[PDB]
Amino acid sequence: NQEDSMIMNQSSIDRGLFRSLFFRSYMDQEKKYGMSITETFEKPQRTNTLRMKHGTYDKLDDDGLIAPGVRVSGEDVIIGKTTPISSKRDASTPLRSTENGIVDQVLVTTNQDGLKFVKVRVRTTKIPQIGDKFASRHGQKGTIGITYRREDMPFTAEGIVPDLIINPHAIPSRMTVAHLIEC
Amino acid sequence: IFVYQNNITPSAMKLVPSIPPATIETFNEAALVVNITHHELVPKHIRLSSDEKRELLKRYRLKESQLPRIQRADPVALYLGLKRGEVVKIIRKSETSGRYASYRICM
Amino acid sequence: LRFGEMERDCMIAHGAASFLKERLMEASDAFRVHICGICGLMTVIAKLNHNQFECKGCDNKIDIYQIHIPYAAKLLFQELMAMNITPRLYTDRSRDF
Amino acid sequence: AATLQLGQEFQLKQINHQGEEEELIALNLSEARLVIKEALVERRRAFKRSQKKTREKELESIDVLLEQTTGGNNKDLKNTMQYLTNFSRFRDQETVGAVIQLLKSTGLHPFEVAQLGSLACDTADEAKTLIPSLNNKISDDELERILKELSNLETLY
Amino acid sequence: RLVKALEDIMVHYDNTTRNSLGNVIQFIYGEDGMDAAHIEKQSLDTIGGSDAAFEKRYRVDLLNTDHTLDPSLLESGSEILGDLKLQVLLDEEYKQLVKDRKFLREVFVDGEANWPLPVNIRRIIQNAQQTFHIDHTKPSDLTIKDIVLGVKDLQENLLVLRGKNEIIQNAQRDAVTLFCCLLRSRLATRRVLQEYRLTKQAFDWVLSNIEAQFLRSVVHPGEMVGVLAAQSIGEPATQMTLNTFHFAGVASKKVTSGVPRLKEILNVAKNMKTPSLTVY
Amino acid sequence: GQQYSSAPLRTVKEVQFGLFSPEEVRAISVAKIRFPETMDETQTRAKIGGLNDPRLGSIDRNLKCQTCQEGMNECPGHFGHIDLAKPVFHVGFIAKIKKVCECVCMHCGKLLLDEHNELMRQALAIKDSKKRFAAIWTLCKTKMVCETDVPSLVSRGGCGNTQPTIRKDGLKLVGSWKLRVLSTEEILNIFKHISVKDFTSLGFNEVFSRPEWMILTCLPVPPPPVRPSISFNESQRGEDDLTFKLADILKANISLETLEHNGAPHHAIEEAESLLQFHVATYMDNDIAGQPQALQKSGRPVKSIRARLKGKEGRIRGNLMGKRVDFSARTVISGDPNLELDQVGVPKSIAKTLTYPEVVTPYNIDRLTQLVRNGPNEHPGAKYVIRDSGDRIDLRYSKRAGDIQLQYGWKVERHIMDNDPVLFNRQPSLHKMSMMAHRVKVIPYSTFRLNLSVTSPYNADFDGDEMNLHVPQSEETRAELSQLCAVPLQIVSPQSNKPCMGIVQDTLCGIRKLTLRDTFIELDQVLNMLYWVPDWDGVI
Amino acid sequence: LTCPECKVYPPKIVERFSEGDVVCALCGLVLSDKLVDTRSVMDKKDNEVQAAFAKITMLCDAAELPKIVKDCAKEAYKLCHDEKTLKGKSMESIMA
Amino acid sequence: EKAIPKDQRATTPYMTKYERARILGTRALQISMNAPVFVDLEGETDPLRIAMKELAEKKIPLVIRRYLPDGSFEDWSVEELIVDL
Amino acid sequence: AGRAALYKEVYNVIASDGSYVNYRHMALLVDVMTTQGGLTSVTRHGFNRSNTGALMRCSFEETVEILFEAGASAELDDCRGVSENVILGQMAPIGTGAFDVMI
Amino acid sequence: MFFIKDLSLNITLHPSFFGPRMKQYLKTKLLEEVEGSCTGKFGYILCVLDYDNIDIQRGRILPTDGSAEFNVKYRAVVFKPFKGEVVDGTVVSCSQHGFEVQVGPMKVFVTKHLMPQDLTFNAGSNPPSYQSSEDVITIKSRIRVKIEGCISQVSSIHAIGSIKEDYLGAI
RNA sequence: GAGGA
Ligand SMILES: [Mg+2]
Ligand SMILES: [Zn+2]
Ligand SMILES: [Zn+2]
Ligand SMILES: [Zn+2]
Repeated sequence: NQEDSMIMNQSSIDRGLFRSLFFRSYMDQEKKYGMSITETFEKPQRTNTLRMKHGTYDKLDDDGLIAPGVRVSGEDVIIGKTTPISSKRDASTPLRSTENGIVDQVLVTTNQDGLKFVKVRVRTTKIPQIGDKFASRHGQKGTIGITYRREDMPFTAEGIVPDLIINPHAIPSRMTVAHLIEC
Repeated sequence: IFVYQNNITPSAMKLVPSIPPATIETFNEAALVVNITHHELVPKHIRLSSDEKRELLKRYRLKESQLPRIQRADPVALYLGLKRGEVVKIIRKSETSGRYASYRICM
Repeated sequence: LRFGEMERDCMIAHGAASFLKERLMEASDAFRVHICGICGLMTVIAKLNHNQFECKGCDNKIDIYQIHIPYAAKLLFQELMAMNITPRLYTDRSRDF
Repeated sequence: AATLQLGQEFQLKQINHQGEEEELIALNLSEARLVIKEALVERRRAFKRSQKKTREKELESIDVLLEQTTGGNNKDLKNTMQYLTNFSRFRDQETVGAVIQLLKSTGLHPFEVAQLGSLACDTADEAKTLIPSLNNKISDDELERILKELSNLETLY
Repeated sequence: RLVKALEDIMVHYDNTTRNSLGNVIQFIYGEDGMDAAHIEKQSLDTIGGSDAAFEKRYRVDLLNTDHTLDPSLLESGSEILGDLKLQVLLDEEYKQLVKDRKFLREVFVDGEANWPLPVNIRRIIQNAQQTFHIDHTKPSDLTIKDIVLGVKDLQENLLVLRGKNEIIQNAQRDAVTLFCCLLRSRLATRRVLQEYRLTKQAFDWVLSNIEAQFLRSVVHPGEMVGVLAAQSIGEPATQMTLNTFHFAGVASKKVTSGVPRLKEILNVAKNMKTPSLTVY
Repeated sequence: GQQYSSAPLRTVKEVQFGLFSPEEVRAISVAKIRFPETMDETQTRAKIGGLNDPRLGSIDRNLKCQTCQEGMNECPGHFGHIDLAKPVFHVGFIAKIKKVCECVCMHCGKLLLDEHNELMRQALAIKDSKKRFAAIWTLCKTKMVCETDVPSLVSRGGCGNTQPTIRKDGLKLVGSWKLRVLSTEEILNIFKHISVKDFTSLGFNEVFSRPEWMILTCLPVPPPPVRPSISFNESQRGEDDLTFKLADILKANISLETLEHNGAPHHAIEEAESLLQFHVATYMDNDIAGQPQALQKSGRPVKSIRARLKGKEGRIRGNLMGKRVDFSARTVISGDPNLELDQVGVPKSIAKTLTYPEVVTPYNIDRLTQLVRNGPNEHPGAKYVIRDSGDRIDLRYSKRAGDIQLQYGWKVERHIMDNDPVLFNRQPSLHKMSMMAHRVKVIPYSTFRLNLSVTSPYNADFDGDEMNLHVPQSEETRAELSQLCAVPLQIVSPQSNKPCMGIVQDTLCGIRKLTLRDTFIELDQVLNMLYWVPDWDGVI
Repeated sequence: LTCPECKVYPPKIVERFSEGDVVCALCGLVLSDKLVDTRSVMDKKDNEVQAAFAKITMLCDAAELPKIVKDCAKEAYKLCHDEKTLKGKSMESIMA
Repeated sequence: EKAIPKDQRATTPYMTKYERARILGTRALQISMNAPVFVDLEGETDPLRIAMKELAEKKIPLVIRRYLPDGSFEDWSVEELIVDL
Repeated sequence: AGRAALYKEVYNVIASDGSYVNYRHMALLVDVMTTQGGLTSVTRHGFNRSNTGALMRCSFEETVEILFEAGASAELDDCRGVSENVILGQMAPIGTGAFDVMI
Repeated sequence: MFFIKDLSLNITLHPSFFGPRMKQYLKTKLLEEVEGSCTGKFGYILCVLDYDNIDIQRGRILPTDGSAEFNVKYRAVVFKPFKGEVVDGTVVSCSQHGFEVQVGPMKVFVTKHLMPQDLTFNAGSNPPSYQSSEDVITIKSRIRVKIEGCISQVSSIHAIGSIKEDYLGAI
């Protein structure tokens, strides 16, 4: 835990410490342009579609949408939008290859101008990990850097055990007395 | 060696290159009131003869253009009176070796 | 990620020439292009798989080379040509004297 | 073209691999087959050395033998050998050596001396129609002189 | 900027530093041929101190009583007293040392005895001592000639350049001058016998090692000292966090320093902020 | 990979620069561009034999690039050319044009000041073609007449004649005698009659840079790859900025030809001429001072060529002196006191991605077979088999994944494994020390973890810093690393000839306390401490 | 674009764009190696077209019409833009 | 012209770290390419390890060439080079 | 004397903060600044308009104009410097890349 | 036309062949790829003389690929066409607009416009030959061929022969 | 925009 930060109690994390929710919204709409070029929402197939995203179209329904509450991941398509060639090629919207989560709420509406258009929100829980960054209220940026189970942490006679150990070398150089005083 | 105390009629300056092969050099008297070469910062410069120059150029396998240079107008160049092309050897006290010798060609 | 120029210098000060070259070519954008031995430009019309090369403009068909360069370099040269400067590339020390 | 207009690779100064100037060397159908087989002799000579530790038939029957000696895929070399035998008309190398000594006496550029040996004609005019190089460099009478001397040596083997 | 300027200055196999066009920048890298990683401060023990102290430390006299060394430390200590074939040698090398004293005192004007140098003698000394657990009661098995000639031959063997012509030879001589001064200071006969008291065999080990390490410490041709120097100058400049000038304490010297002054230097600027002119 | 070629493979050793003969340009081009219609032959979004590949570079994943056809991805793109109605300046050189014209007869074209003048006699002898030209122009900047004949009086072909005081406006040169705008074509001819010698005697070169080449008459058209067409929507493809600029130059040139053969209202001609000149100018440089900027239908000016190269992410500094490379990764770092000084804890998932190509020898063939058995997921596995002739095989799609048998000389792209050297830097990098080599230790938990003493060289702290890691791809690359750039080699820095690493905060603080005189250690703890030393001989 | 090894006339291939390759999903051979990502007035007879465009645009503004309607009308005008069956018609009738 | 006689080689008898590095690199590269090996491996498998061994007993017969600034050169071969390092 | 003073100045600057840099580095820098016989700055219009390689000079500053002067003077750049070899992506004659074993 | 020539070749030797007997494979490849090959610069390289004394001086290891690069100088004999030259020959196959005369190692074609008018083409004949007022010129016929054009393409030389002139057609 | 450091 030296050279800043620090050790965080693993068990205490399990209790729920510093957990958080993450919501991300994907937007998409029908064709912007093209009198006949008219992008449509639906579940594509091999109907000379020739631009399958190689992800996984199985999730969504016929309207090219995933019902909220479905778990997604990887690059599963969430919006099935296809474009005429004027057979029709795929212009879907997979979610970010890195992340995964639950479709939280899917909103369908028409644009200002009358274009049907869709917003999707994905929910995800983020638990503190080895590298995530934390900070006191003064200046001490810091990231985790190992987690110990409860017993391994030092414990005082009353049985209390810290959930965060920061190295003393932080203090004198910076002179954040207020940190100590607040504690 | 011409020592003038105030200045030269630049017309007279025109007559400096009058008479090859010999050469004439001018010095304002003021510039001679103190010998620069005695200064701490000026290392011993030694003009070296032509055969020496060939020897050098050969040992290091140089062409003339690859030497470090020195302006013909440079004060110690004048003090020695070099000619465009003479190579001077510079001996300086070096804190890493004590003695270090370097050469500059008189551009 | 970017192998910035200051990285280039560090890798030089180590003297690791081979690694530097590897980074700058095989890691990113090695490109092979043919070259007129006369005109010194990239104009060779390498009808490859027929071994027909024919830098016309010099009308050469025999004295021709292939080299390997960063694609971005080839691009740079084409841009120089488009700006009317010719960067002739000669594969031997021009010592005719 | 055929008027003594040859490229850099075929200038007079044919620098040998020892790095010095030398005269351009060309070969007609008076030395080609008689040097190729000779070189093949050396080839087979080493071929069996390091292994230890009319003219028509003499052409092809030994062509197959050196095809064994060589890599054998050079059957186009065999085509050249055939072309030689069909149109190379000297033997007993001293024959052509006297010929070449005479042509050295001719003061002719080696291209022209090869032109003479390669071609088998009758008059100076036939040569001038085939060799615009050889029209006036010597007296046309001397052309016919040496053409007739060749015809004296022009014996099929 | 610095990097760009010195981008391509390499040490070539003649141990001379040239840019890309081959122009010579220094005739030997850093005027010594020595690689930077193999330096360390060492002290020259002749330059400093009183004259009498110096003499007492180094003087040895086989004929007079005063600086005569006690025979005990030397196996042959008895009969040596009064000899000449060796007394001459002692005189010679002592003259050598005094010449060095004068020389250094004119090189380093103040008398700064410590200077980064190649091979650390002192460590080699003590390594020898331990490696032979030199008991400080037995007379030494050495003699004088072995000592002095050993050091001389050693000096012969500290090659930096390997030419065969007096230009190169003078270059070598100069390149290794200062280090040899150190050497002679440190291995002076009196000092060896008195303090270091090595055996003969220890002594030879020492010599071998010194030569070996010296040769080990010479810059390697092909080394990109240009970029090296560029960085080694720039990086500390970045480490000047308090950069501009701290002469609030003395306005008598509100004289530029740090990054502004450096930047002023590099672009040679005719208008210094504070052109000063000290006079003695 | 790229096909075989029989051409010799070489390495450039000299770059000869120089300007472009319009004759050469024509000799080079493979098509004359005529219509700024880009590709749609009014329909059918194939492409016109007009601009944009009248066979000068395949764009749509079909070979057919003018009988070379090369596929894409192999064609260098072959140039094309455009003929200018009226010659124009070349923005870059305008100042040099003015400087030159101030030094030559406006009719005879001979140098104004020449030669027996002694200052001239000096300037001729001086080298530094730049400085020589500087001296000459310094001289003839004042000359005004064409100096019929010379003093002892001597005679030279001076067609004595007063020559104006040139001066620059916009993209034009004005010149007063004792007034008129100096046209292009005049100056063109003037140059054409300079000499074969004197322009050299003022800097130029005979074979590569004759001054008249400083004004363009024919124009080269960089092939598509220099200006590729982004298809940022899927029915239409936004054309490259330069292509618009080219359309504009072509439009104006067409117009000028029209205005010439179809009757010449004598001074709309200039109105179009200056237009064309301006177009070319801003095309090669959109940042001419004291000018409009050629905007493009959006307010954003046009990205001229010159700005494609201007420093700091031009071509040079951004794509050549440094680029973005494969086989690398980047993450947050985290200290760790159980890592050997030179180790680095690359997290497992990364190592599942970076690869290193081994070569199948008898020494490893079994082991490599095991790896390729493992496929690309379970960690100590591989991702690609490169049979000879360079035909990679992805393992994710070989149903016979374990089946194939490696042939000596094939390559396997194994995952990273332990002790493979990798490089490690933390930008900004002001040090050879900032990049060093390390042995890999593969661990869970996505950060990079690394020993603690190594922080000072990298000048990093684990307050969220990140560092990149580079994987050498070949034998001598990694040999180079482990023999030159490995950490322990760097302990002593040449910068100050003192070690650049050392013991740091927690350990540094403790080791003092431990080593105080008051400290004493009971038995059991002593035993444990001993056992912690890996090299402890086993003696108490 | 075909697999030399597997050789099925309709080639079942996959594009591993993340690796930037194209693969014979049958045999696993890679086909193409570097995948170029792409994801981010009188001389032209469009003089009358642009006059129509400008008038159409100002009319669309006045009507508050959607950009899609504006584009559809512009496209329809471009589709006719000239005809004997048009034959003039005041250039405002066609706009409307 | 252009080489140099074997005597009057004035460069250093030792081997520079860059030489050692490139040598090992090259030799390892070759070994990986099933080049012959001139020493008895003792289960050595890592080509760099092997090359280090070969070099250790001076069995690497290798080609590149030194270079004075002018353009001349000397040729040493790993036998004659003292591998102090 | 100019060179010696220059070194003194630089050294003063650097040792001012108290940090120390080995001698040879400062010496080398100073010497580069004084080969041409005069104090050549390290700015673009200083060293960078020496006569070194065109490309090498073009990568520092004023890229395109450098290229223009070069293409006019028909300048010959010989790809011996580092930066050129970088641009060509060839092994620079550096460190690992400059030397000898031959067979 | 035949010439004795001294040629230089650069041969790449893959590392596996680095035995004590490298020169074996070296000379081997030299013969395997030089004798009987076509160059746009020297013509078909017929045979190599002095198989023993070949300058094989010194290898270079390419910085990667570890394969040694050898610069072999060797002396051999080549056959080179030239424009306007007069040769013998024999046809191989027929063409509707001329016939291809095999001039030894190479085949020289003579085109329809390249022949005298009286030399007409008979397609019915087997093999379809070319019939003059005095000569019926067939596959095995001996034609005095004059070399009009030559293609200098690397690895492939093509020659244009014509019998329109005198002393041509049958030899 | 963002922006960490
Ligand atoms: Mg930080
Ligand atoms: Zn060309
Ligand atoms: Zn005039
Ligand atoms: Zn397949």
